[PDB]
Amino acid sequence: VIGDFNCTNFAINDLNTTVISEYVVDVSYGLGTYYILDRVYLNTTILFTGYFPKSGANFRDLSLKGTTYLSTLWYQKPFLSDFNNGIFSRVKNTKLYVNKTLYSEFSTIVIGSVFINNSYTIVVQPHNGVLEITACQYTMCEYPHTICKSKGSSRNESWHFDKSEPLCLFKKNFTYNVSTDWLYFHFYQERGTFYAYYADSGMPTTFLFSLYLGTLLSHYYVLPLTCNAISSNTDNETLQYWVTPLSKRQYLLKFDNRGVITNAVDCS
Ligand SMILES: *[C@@H]1O[C@H](CO)[C@@H](O[C@@H]2O[C@H](CO)[C@@H](O[C@@H]3O[C@H](CO[C@H]4O[C@H](CO)[C@@H](O)[C@H](O)[C@@H]4O)[C@@H](O)[C@H](O[C@H]4O[C@H](CO)[C@@H](O)[C@H](O)[C@@H]4O)[C@@H]3O)[C@H](O)[C@H]2NC(C)=O)[C@H](O)[C@H]1NC(C)=O
Ligand SMILES: CC(=O)N[C@H]1[C@H]([C@H](O)[C@H](O)COC(C)=O)O[C@@](O[C@H](CO)[C@@H](O)[C@@H]2O[C@@](O)(C(=O)O)C[C@H](O)[C@H]2NC(C)=O)(C(=O)O)C[C@@H]1O
Ligand SMILES: *[C@@H]1O[C@H](CO)[C@@H](O[C@@H]2O[C@H](CO)[C@@H](O)[C@H](O)[C@H]2NC(C)=O)[C@H](O)[C@H]1NC(C)=O
Ligand SMILES: *[C@@H]1O[C@H](CO)[C@@H](O)[C@H](O)[C@H]1NC(C)=O
Ligand SMILES: *[C@@H]1O[C@H](CO)[C@@H](O)[C@H](O)[C@H]1NC(C)=O
Ligand SMILES: *[C@@H]1O[C@H](CO)[C@@H](O)[C@H](O)[C@H]1NC(C)=O
Ligand SMILES: *[C@@H]1O[C@H](CO)[C@@H](O)[C@H](O)[C@H]1NC(C)=O
Ligand SMILES: *[C@@H]1O[C@H](CO)[C@@H](O)[C@H](O)[C@H]1NC(C)=O
Ligand SMILES: *[C@@H]1O[C@H](CO)[C@@H](O)[C@H](O)[C@H]1NC(C)=O
Repeated sequence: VIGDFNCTNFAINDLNTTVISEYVVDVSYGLGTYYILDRVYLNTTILFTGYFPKSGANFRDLSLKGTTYLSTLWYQKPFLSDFNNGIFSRVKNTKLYVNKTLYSEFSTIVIGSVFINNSYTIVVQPHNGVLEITACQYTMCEYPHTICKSKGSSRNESWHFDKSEPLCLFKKNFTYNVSTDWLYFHFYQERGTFYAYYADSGMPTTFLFSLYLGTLLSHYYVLPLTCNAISSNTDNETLQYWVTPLSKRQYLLKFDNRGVITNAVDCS
């Protein structure tokens, strides 16, 4: 389980519906890199040491789409994952339509340790072009999940159950371009401080925020999303949430004559 609060018992079973899909990391076009601090470099190559993917390691697609039932197996290893230094995410923006109006959906991610309400859990969740980010003492459910707020779902939303507002270290919103096909994120920790970088356009990410926690983060998990759409019998749309572990590595980076990172090489 995630957390330990019994939020609901509606439509739960133990069915093995899944295999973790895999894809190979290739940083040759700047995927997995980030812009360095407040610096700018022009028409040049730099050797830089940072939190980067291993080139030629795998991405895992951790996204899960449900309709009514939730499998208990979705809330265990290999999905519940060790955080270590951090993770890089490549996220498909699942652009849906209702009455020819566009809506953006993708999987919420949570990062934490015990997920009990005596500890801080980070949550990153989209709301159709608003990205909501929080770090609070949430009472996480045993079986957390989200919903398609656009197309609807056969079940109500529940990933935490706090009746009063929980204590929070952080709460902010960031906009993202709902028209783009891919969002990239780095999440990592150093000396008890969490760091987040993202991009919605291009591949190299840029700094969103950092947050002192003091405690080591140990686990992350990508929430199942429940929807009456997003399947081969209604629209052939799909969720994807690819992740791969970060580590301290040396990269060659190439910056063009307008300061964009166009290419990179992992030096091992
Ligand atoms: C921070 O997070 C913790 C969990 O990590 C929360 O603690 C849990 O809080 C809930 C809600 O108060 C507790 O659930 C209630 O426990 C009562 C006692 O359980 C014993 O008795 C029942 C029989 O009544 C046995 O089956 C059980 O094995 C235990 O021996 C129950 O009496 C309550 O049941 C009643 O309410 C539910 C509500 O849905 C009804 O469905 C039932 O029919 C019944 O009317 C209820 O189950 C839970 O025990 C707490 N867990 C722990 C480990 O402490 C904190 O509440 C949370 N803090 C904040 C501020 O939110
Ligand atoms: C994580 C995962 O495996 N995700 C897949 C999902 C699950 O395996 C399934 O939910 C598990 O179920 C458990 C745990 O019991 O199956 C999906 O495909 C279904 C068929 O497998 C889909 O076509 C549904 O078929 C129905 O016959 C039915 O009820 O399953 C009628 C329903 O209206 C229709 N859903 C719609 C309209 O989206 C789905 O979506 O749910 C595609 C998802 O990628
Ligand atoms: C951040 O974005 C969220 C999601 O849009 C905002 O939350 C909504 O706020 C309105 C007005 O208070 C409520 O009616 C809704 O119920 C809220 N939830 C949702 C899911 O829409 C939030 O107000 C924004 N700002 C901050 C500081 O969090
Ligand atoms: C969860 O809560 C419901 C309602 O109280 C109860 O029927 C069910 O047996 C509970 N399950 C567990 C594992 O506590
Ligand atoms: C689920 O099915 C996959 C693919 O067949 C298999 O690799 C895996 O061991 C199964 N897991 C469980 C829990 O049965
Ligand atoms: C970029 O660098 C190359 C190699 O030194 C040079 O040939 C080219 O003229 C430079 N262009 C600009 C606009 O700096
Ligand atoms: C969803 O919420 C509504 C309103 O409280 C309730 O009538 C319905 O039974 C709930 N369904 C589930 C599966 O939680
Ligand atoms: C949003 O994304 C689309 C597709 O990449 C792009 O054409 C458009 O110019 C972007 N708009 C803004 C305001 O970023
Ligand atoms: C999904 O794509 C397949 C292959 O083209 C097709 O057979 C199927 O009818 C499509 N379903 C929908 C809802 O478009």
